[PDB]
Amino acid sequence: AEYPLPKFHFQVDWGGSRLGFTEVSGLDVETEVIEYREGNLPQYHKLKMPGMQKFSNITMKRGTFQGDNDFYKWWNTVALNTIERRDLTISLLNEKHEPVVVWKVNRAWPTKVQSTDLKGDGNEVAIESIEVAHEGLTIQNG
Amino acid sequence: AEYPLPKFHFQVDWGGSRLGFTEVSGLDVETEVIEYREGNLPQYHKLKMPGMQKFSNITMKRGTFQGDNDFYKWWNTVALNTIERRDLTISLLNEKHEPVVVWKVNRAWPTKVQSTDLKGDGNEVAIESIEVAHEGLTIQNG
Repeated sequence: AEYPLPKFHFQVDWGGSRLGFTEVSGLDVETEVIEYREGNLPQYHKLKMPGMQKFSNITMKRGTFQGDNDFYKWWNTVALNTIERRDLTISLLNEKHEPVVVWKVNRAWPTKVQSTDLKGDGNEVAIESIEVAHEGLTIQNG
Repeated sequence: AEYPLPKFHFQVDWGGSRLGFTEVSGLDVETEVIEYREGNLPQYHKLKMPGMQKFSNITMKRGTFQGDNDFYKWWNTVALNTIERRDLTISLLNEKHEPVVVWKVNRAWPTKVQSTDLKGDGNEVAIESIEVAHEGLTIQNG
């Protein structure tokens, strides 16, 4: 309550079987600026007012396990213009595992899935990524 | 020699005070073609010979200054079918501030004057234009 929070203890509800994600990025909101000026205004710069909103895609990365094929499962539910949409919840936890900051996403479906690359000299774990589109985002703190 | 001349150092004598313009275009001469063929000619295309002459109107553009109302002054000297006609001289200058190519224009009077347009978002100088009719043109080089 008095200390600033760290950024390494979180969880994601995505209607998937397993949990334990490595990276989650892309949480933004924006509004466009509209500008205006008429000829007789004594200042020689413009006036500004709000416009339309814009939201970003969300990226998630996790490690690969035997028997788990969930990213592909969700991506592959796509017909011509129909797909299975889900509600997404992201929460940041503190030392006593209590949800402190919550991000609520609306109508999210997977737009991209990327698998790992194979290197004969690579001493690292295999990681996979998913990219998701949505129609809304909301922040709740305290 | 082996090098030609550039196109950005010139002057205009027109009867007004200022002697600097930003654009001068319209310097042309032409003759019509007359065609002829009789029935028994062994070639099946026509013969060509010179006809009447034709000259073009001349356009000049310059920037706007406080206190200078000369284009309008010249245009506004028009009675029913009488107007003040002037001799026009255009010269392309050299390094020694002298003339190399001279265009002499005979019996010129202004047929059109256009002022600038006003834009609340325009970051440019205001420019005005004049269009002139004449009864002759002559070129002198060297």
